[PDB]
Amino acid sequence: LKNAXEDAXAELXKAGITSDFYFNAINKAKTVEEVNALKNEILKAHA
Repeated sequence: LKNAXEDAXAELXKAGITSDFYFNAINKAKTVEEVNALKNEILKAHA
């Protein structure tokens, strides 16, 4: 059910990101909207 953590996790694993700020933002993100926003932004930026 709550896969939006491991999705945003594995995707940023695949994208090759290891930046502490975005990791903190992603894991601190309590709402999935933030997760989608952060992930889609940085993923598109590192696609």
